[PDB]
Amino acid sequence: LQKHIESVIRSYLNNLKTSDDLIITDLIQAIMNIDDVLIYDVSFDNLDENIIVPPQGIIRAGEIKVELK
Amino acid sequence: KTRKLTNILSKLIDKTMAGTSKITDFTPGSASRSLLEAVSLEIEQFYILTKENIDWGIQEGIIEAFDFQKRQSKRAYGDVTIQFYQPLDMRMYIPAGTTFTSTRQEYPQQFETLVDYYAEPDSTEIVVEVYCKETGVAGNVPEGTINTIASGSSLIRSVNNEYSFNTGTKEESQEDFKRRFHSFVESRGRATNKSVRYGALQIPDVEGVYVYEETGHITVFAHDRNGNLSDTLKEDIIDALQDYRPSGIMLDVTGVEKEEVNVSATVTISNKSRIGDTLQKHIESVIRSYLNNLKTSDDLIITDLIQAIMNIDDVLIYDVSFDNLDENIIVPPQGIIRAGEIKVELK
Amino acid sequence: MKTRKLTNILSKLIDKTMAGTSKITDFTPGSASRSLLEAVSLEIEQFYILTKENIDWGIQEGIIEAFDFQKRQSKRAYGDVTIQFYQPLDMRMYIPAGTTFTSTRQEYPQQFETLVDYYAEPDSTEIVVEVYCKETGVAGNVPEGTINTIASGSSLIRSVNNEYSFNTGTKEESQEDFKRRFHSFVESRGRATNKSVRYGALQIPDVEGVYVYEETGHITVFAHDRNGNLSDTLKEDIIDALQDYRPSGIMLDVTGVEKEEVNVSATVTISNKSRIGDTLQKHIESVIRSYLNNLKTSDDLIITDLIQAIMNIDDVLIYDVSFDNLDENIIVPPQGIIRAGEIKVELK
Amino acid sequence: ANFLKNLHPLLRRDRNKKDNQDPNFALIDALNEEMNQVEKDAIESKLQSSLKTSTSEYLDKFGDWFGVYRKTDEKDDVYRARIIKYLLLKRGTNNAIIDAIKDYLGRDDIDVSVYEPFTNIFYTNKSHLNGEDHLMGYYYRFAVINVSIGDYFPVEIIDVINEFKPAGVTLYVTYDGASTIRGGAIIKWD
Amino acid sequence: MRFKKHVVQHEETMQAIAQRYYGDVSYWIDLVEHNNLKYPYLVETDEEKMKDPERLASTGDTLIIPIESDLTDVSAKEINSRDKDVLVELALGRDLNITADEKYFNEHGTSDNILAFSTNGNGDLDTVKGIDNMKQQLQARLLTPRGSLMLHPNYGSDLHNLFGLNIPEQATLIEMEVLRTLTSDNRVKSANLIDWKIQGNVYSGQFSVEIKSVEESINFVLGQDEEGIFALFE
Repeated sequence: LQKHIESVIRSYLNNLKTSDDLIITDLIQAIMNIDDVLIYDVSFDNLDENIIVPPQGIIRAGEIKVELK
Repeated sequence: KTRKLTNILSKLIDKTMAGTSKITDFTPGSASRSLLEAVSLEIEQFYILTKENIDWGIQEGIIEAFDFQKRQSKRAYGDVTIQFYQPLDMRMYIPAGTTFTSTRQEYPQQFETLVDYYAEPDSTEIVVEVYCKETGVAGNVPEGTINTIASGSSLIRSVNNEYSFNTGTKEESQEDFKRRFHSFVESRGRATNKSVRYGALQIPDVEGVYVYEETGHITVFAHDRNGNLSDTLKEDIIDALQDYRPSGIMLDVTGVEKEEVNVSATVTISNKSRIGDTLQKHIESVIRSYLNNLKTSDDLIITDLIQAIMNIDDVLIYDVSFDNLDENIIVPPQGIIRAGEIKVELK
Repeated sequence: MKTRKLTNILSKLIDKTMAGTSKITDFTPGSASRSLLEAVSLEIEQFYILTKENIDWGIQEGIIEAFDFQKRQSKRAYGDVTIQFYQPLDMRMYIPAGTTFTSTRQEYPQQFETLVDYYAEPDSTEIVVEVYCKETGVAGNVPEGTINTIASGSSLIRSVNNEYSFNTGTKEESQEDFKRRFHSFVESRGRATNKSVRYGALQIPDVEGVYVYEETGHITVFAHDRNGNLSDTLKEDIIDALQDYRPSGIMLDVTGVEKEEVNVSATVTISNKSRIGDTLQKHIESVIRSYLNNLKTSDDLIITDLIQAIMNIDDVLIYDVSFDNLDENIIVPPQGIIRAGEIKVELK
Repeated sequence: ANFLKNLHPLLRRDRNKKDNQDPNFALIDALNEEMNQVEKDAIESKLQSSLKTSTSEYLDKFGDWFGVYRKTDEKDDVYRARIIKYLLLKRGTNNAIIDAIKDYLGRDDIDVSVYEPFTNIFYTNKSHLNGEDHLMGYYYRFAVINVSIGDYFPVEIIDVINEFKPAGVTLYVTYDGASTIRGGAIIKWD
Repeated sequence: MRFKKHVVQHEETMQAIAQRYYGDVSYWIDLVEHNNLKYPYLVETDEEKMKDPERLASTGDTLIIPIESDLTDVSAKEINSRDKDVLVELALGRDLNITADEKYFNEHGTSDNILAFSTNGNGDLDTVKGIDNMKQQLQARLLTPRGSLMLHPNYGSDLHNLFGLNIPEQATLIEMEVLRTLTSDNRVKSANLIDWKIQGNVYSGQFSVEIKSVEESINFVLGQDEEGIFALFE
């Protein structure tokens, strides 16, 4: 389950194009739509606000980690 | 457990030989052996009859005493009307197996009469009984379905079923029968938290019950669909639970600790032309439905609410935020969450 | 089935045969017609008998099937074993489940194993671990001092010993006990009564007997296993079963019986002194163990009853009996029980 | 009753015209009578395998399985009704105790009620000072009930209540002698 | 798959049926279980069946016997004469009639444009079946020159070139060519000469053709039942 969620997060981050702003709620729904029943709640330990990407910028995945509780 | 044909025949022959030596020919075709074989066959058939009766009794005899009927699979049957252009000039005869059908693709079921019928000369219209050729509910055709006879005389003006067929039934499984009987037996229980909760739940307007137990006292939390507990419903619950509570124990009824959550949301949207009142009210209605759907012990997880709001539309709804909702609102088992004042701002 | 008999059936057949024709009038013994009708009537009689028996059997089967009141099967023996070390431990050694325990006493070659892991703390001198017999049935009811080997091979072990004789092992349930518990079920359909609490406590198969002690606004449920113990797991299981049956709003507590362990040392004299040996001693010890373990709750030990039980083994061979540790009868309260401790016999 | 059908085909099935005393027909009809009677008994035997339709001996088997035993001159219908009722006994409440009292006694019109003294515990606020309430103690206490019976009863009725009352409740019984007075209980002087 | 179906006869019994089909009465309980019958398995009349139509069968009702039946390995003596006729008709095949107007293409046998389709008089295309179909096929093969038919180099005959001298050698050549042509057909079991003569310019002959017997055609069609094609691709 950890590896699957990490793969989903990596795919979502890498699918972002240039001038695509990261929205935390979009990532939340992407994670929760894996299984709305099985997954109960999600919380991020390093992100708190949306990231604005300029026209000449882009976001790519760094180190992805997930903790199961 | 039971004898069989060969054993019965062998024992009959042995007893006959023992009784007298005047008969010694027990070969095939012998009159005595044929008689004994017929008796042995009859006795084996009676043994099978007893086995069938006991097998029925094992699985229906006890429960049948408590007014519980197992639903047997049946062929749909009912009355149909046949009309003649004029009074019959002679005695008409409809043999058994005469087929009746319907001129529709919706109902390809075929019906037939299982007995012979006779229409007197004086008659002008006669009713007969027809049985569906297939067991199950498929034969439960509605009124005005059966309207054709496949072997009828030209004197018939019309055919019609006056009422819808409802006797077709599917077989009730043994486990379901046992489950009904066990449910009844459990319902006979009294003077327990389970039995009190059950008896409270049988009331029509009660949607959820939580029983909290203390030494020498019982308190019952009940709510309706709206999370409220009317005084009339409280009195009904008390009167119903007079029969249920243990002797020498105090029982009390109280309303669930309702918590109305006010949510003010700022929804970012992509299509600025589609901004309008209708979308706002739709989102508000979705939020209200989500909040009101929560049960007694369900905690309001904000991430799931965000998921639902974003799942209203995956591309149109851009982003959401709440000022009132900062952290998940945990509630106890006896505290339900309900929808309060809701506002949505389109951005 | 009206329970006809052979003579009436034969008489009816002969009477109708005579009525139907005046030619047939010879129904003496050895005649063909009498033999044929006798055989037919005998087969009918056997059919009626077997039908009655089958109906009785089917009533029992329908009772079993309707309520799903399955008959209880044979129970595997279980107990506890004491283990001692040379010195207090420093490592917190780990003992996984499946650790086999055996006995060198060839009279009882049954094997035992742990179904749960255990940990021995540092600075600990001994540990008690529960074990279960691999084989089901009575064969696991070994006497005290039987188990004396552990197959784990750990060097820290000094000695192994089971301090009490096992008794939980039993064969398949009897018909009378099954009917008794069905009566208890019927009685306990009313949940909140004393009999219903007793049934709910007895709903667990491992529980042997229960005494419900009642006070004003308080209930005490004294329960014990076949060995007279009440483990914490069994206590929790009893509580969980009693949740459905106990009355609401009344305090309830589950505690073990006041078990009393009796040690018996008997000096017995034998008339035929060639019969002296290990067999007679072991047989008498087995009889004493069986008598002590068969005592129920609230059963008072009487020394004369034990005397006659020992002497009835063989009134001629056994000459006199004397006890080196018992002198007076033991009174057991309602919530107590006696179980065998260390049984020893000296042959003279 | 397929004896004639499965009989040897050459054998006659009908009494011959040439002889009214045909022994063959006599023997065949005798055997056929027994075959039909056994078939009839086997058909009727289904009633004995069901608790609803059982009768004397098999009904006694059923009641012994259920632990209910037939009384003197107790017929099948009332006996099966008693078994069914015994299975379906409510227990652990005032209504069950009242029903047990009125069943054990021979009549139902008697006045019976269960008093719960913990309702009259003196609370500080709500209870009136000189009112009906009493200070809390041993008798005015929860898990206590006093049963009033307006009819003569054996002492074994207490044991009967012990079968129905919930465990952990102290029991008291009150005999109301007013209900059992012959005729009108008001005494006259003038 | 296919199974036998038995109609209940007057005063029949399940034991008699089991003996008749399975060869042993023991299978009557299996027959009961498969058909789901209650104890009075075969009632006297429909009035008794009215009590329980689902679980009871009366005289004239159809029972199912689950024995795997196969139309092949069936004795041809049981087959009705009409059934035999239909079976041989299927075996010899049905084809559109083209050999109508026998006189015209008998006057011009060697030429083309000799035969044509025809109507049956009921508005539909005419058809020839059985012996008529065989006649049509054999006439068409004899009249067709060999190698002239597209997609079939061997179909036809060489009689168009055997208009030679009036001697026994050419008569033997004609006979051999005709026998080859007739043997080319798979249905023709054999052909042989009967009689021939020469009258100067005119040659005359007649032949005997033995088609596959009724037994062989019946076996072939009933074996085709396994596939369900019921068609000829010879």
